[PDB]
Parts: sequence; structure tokens; C-alpha cells
Amino acid sequence: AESLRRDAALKVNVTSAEGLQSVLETNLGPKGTLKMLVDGAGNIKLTKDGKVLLTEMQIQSPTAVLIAR
Amino acid sequence: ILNVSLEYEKTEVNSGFFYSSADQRDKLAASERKFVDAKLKKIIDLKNEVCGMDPDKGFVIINQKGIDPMSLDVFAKH
Amino acid sequence: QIIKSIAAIRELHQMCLTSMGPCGRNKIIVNHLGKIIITNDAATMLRELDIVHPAVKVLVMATEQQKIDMGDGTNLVMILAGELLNVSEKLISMGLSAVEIIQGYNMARKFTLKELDEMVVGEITDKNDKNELLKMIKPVISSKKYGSEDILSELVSEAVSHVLPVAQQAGEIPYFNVDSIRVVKIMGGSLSNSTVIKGMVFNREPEGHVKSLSEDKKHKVAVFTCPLDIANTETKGTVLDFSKGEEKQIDAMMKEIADMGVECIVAGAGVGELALHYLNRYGILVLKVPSKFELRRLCRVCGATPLPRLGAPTPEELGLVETVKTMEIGGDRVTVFKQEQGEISRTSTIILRGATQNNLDDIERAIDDGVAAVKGLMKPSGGKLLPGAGATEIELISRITKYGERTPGLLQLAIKQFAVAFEVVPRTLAETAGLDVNEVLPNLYAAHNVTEPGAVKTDHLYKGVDIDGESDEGVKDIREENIYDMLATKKFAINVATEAATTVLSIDQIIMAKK
Repeated sequence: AESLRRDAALKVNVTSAEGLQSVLETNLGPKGTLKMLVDGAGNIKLTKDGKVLLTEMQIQSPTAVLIAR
Repeated sequence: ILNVSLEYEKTEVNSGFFYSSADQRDKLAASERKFVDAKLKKIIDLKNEVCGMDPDKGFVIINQKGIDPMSLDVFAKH
Repeated sequence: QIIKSIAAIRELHQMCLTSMGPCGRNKIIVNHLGKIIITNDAATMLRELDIVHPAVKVLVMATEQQKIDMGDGTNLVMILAGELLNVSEKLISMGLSAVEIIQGYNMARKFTLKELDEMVVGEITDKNDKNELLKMIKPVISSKKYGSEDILSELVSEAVSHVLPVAQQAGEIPYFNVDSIRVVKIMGGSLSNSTVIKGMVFNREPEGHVKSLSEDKKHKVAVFTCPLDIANTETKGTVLDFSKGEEKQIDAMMKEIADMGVECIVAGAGVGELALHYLNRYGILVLKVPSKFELRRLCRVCGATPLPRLGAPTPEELGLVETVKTMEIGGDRVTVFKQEQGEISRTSTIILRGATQNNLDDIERAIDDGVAAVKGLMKPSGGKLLPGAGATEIELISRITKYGERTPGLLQLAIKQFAVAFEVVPRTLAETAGLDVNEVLPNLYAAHNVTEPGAVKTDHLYKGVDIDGESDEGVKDIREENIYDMLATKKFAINVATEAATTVLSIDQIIMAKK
């Protein structure tokens, strides 16, 4: 019966966003880095497209779900 | 400011108290008390000398050192 | 962290809630010396208890202000200060800082202290009559050993009247003293057999063939600090003829004392064996006082002065006592020290008797708290009074809530909670009395809140919390039993209660170590 509130989310949501940000941070621009993503298909694919990166990786974090949309 | 000790004093030379009865001890003890009583008579004369009977006047003794129980009744009368 | 500091005090809070009031209960606390000690007064219990929490020590030091400067309110300060922390948890949950909480109590304290001057209806004339002192002393002796307050009222009122000297139109010089009244207790007898005697009663044996002196007035009494022994020399005189010397010298010293007419010799130290043989032939009463604290209060009674030497019975240091006898108190023969008229003394003694040893401890401590209220009868609001037993605490709530809507700003939250914190006093009186919580509380509100077609208040504002257990139903006027709380006790307890809760609410962090 107390009015004390919590955050518990925004600090985790930003932290989960900073983790996904650093993945696509070095992938942006002509001077960026090209990363390899292979999930289960044994097929080597290298692309800097942000949409293709999120579709080839299954992320359990709910923060990256809205970013994927 | 009173720098002299008003407590119990002893003879300036080494001696002792030899008494057959308790009445003779007070006679030998009063001999050493005369040194303090002689100084108390000179202090009380200074009060009555300057504004002794004048109203709104007072005389206060600091006396950093101790006080013997005999001087409590002497200073209370004045 | 502010909640944990309240929970630590809450552990000892419920113990004091069952203390105050005539229906209160007593707690057993075993002393570190292996002796069971039980008492109602919290200031005594808090000293014997081991408290490692520094936040609780704030209320302990605040309790000493009620025990030292006053004679009542030791149980009240713990209940008021403990409730102020519970009602403050509602403001902490809402997100209110401790500044406005403390500032709210300071604004509400000045509003309460101003209304206390209007809460006084009657005023004590300070007549110091035996029947008049029964009004102030009865409520102080109460709330301990309920049912005995009627008999103990006549014992305390008679002893206080003997200490107070006869004077008129002089309020500058104080009269009553707390240490001037010493209470004695002896196992055996009953409560109705107690009486009031003027003097200091000694329970020690006479130690010699002389049990008591005659009835002649003005007995010469000599108080000797040095123990009775052979006369020695002040300078050196080390003993390394010894047996025969002590027989002739002691007989010569005791002869000079009896020649002047001294019938009593008081020796604060041990008494030799050869000294008791010579005092029996001279007819001199033997009296020993091993307690050096009683010798200072004895000089104001008989008038004797202690002598550090021996063998010099100075007549200026000799006292006079009218009557010295030996009576049986509690089944044992003891020498009583008293007087009648001449040589007025400010020292009195209240004799107590009873079978239970533990019950005599609380009655003795109740008298010390009872006589301490006499000190509060002086010029600083000693005659003013206010109705107690839950009468004033409920009536002040209506005045505090009136000032809540009158003062705009954020202080409205602290003022409303300031009046609710006073509802703990009538609640504990109903719980410790076996009464239901749902009964006493709504009946007190309807009694103090009425609709009167007029500006002047009517009916009765004196309605308190009744013990019930008798009569029929409801409560009754507290003025019928002549029980009230003195304004000097109530007004001073409010300032202590606010400063006690202020320190706890002002501390948001503590640093301790393993002990």
C-alpha cells in the first residue's frame, strides 16, 4: 500500500538499444565496416543493410522488436 | 585578584603536633592558623576603607587558590 | 531507510503503549546483577535495557527530560513521539520531503501551545492544605498499582505539607526539595498500617544496651566522621601497652563527651568493640550511619555538624532533637528519629508496609514521582490545570482541524496528520482497559462534538476515557474523581515530543559498526 514507483525498463531499454546501436553504428557510411551474418544456413552473407541484419538474427530483447518493425 | 592561598598552612620550619589531650591540639593548630587570620584582617580593612558604608558598593574576592572552611563565615558577614 | 528507523522504534513502541494509564501493565526486566526488577516508569526500564539502535536513544534522551525536569510524562513522551513517526509514513509515501513534515509540526506546535492557555478552567490556589493537595497528587500517584491511590494519597499529601515551610506573599525563594523525602520499606504488615513521621527513620539496630533516650526535648547529638578508636597523633603516629592503652584513652575521650551532656554519638564509620562498653555506663545512645549521603541531609534536621577529628565535642557543632525512640516497624525493632514542634525540619519519611517485596518497589518509586510533581507547583504555571484521561487530547483535535483549512499552502497535509497522531492516547487507554476499539472512539467524538444554539460552549467538555468495568455504559466526567493532567506536565511534554520526532525524521542516513 505504498506509492513508490520504479523504472526497471527505460534503463534496460536504453541499454538494450545501445547494444543494438553499436552493431549498426560501424555498419553505416561508405567508411563503415562490413559484418558477416550466418544463421543456420551455412551460407556466408555480408551486407550493411540495417533491415537485413535484423531479419537474419533472432533477438529475444523486446527493445529490438520495435526497431525491427 | 588574590594569589595567596587561604587554605590550611603549616609552620615555615619542620615541626610536629604534640598534645596529651584534644584541647591542647587546638592550641597548637591555632598557632599555624594565625598566619591566615593575620592576612584576612588586612583584606577586610580595604573594604571599609574605600566606600565601606556607601550604598551600591561591593567587594568581591577572586582567590584562584583554595579556601579553608573557616573563611566562609568571615566573608559572609561582610 | 527512513522506514527502517521507524521499525526499530516500533519494536519498543508497543511496550510503552501498554504503560501509561490506570489499566496499564508492567513488564519484567532482569537486571545484570541477577535481580528481577519490574516497574511502570519507562525512564527506569530504558536504562536497564540494552539498546544498540542509535535512533532509539534519541527517544531515550528525550525521556530523561520528562524524568529530570518534570515528575510526570515519561510514558507519554514515548507514545507521542512514537506515533508521530507512524503518521509521517503517509507523507513519505506521497513523495513529501522531510522538510515540510518538520516545518508542518513547528507551525502546528505554536498553534497548540497558544490554545493550551485557553484550556485551563480552574486554577490551584496553592493553599498547601491537606485536602487541597489531594487534587494534584492523586493523578500523579495514579496509573500504578491501581486501587491503592486512595490510601497513598493521604501519605504523600501529609509528607509534602511537612516539608513546605510556612510563608506568604513570597514566590522568589524555592521551598520544596526532592531529596528531602526518603521512603523506607520493610517486609510485613499491611498498607493501612502506614503513617507519616517527621524525620529520617533508621532501620539499623541500636548496637548497644541503650535502646532509646528519654522524652526530654533537645537531645544533644554529635556526628563524628572519624571512626571510634584510641586517640592518635595527626603528625605521623604509626602503631607498629597497646591493649591497656586503648582502655584508658577511649574511656577518657568518652568521659569528656558525656560531661557536656551529649546523649548521642553518630559515627559514620565502623565502631570498635571497646567503644560499646564505655557508652553503656555513661548512658549514650549508639548510632551508626554507613551511608555518607544521609549525613548531608541529617545536618539540616538536628543541626549537628560532622567532625573529621575525634575527642573535640565543640558545642557549636552539636544539634538538638526533641524525641528519639525505638518502635517496631514491619515486625523488627528499629530506632526512630523524629521530633514534634521545635527545630523545624524540612526532611520527612514515609513508612511503608507490605508482604510482597516487589510491590513495595513500585510504591516507593511512585512516591518519588509523586513528590517530583510538587516542584512543578511553583510560579511557572503551577496552578493551571487541564482535564486528562483522554478529555483534552480529543478536544484539541477539533481545534487543529479548524486551523488546517484556515492556513493555505502545503502545510494542510501536515496539520491534519498532526491531529490524528493524538488519537493514539485514547486508543491505548481503551485497549489496555479491555474495551473494544470500535466502542470508545466513536463515543468520544460524539461527546465533544455537538450543535449548540449559541456562541458560548455548553454541556460538558470534560468527558474522558472511562475505565468502565462497572456502572452501566459509556463514560463519565473525569472531574468526579478529581483526576487531571497538570499544564506544566502537558505543555512541556509537547515540546519534547516534537523535538524527539524531529531528530529521527531529520536523519536520512546512519553509519554503524559491528558490536
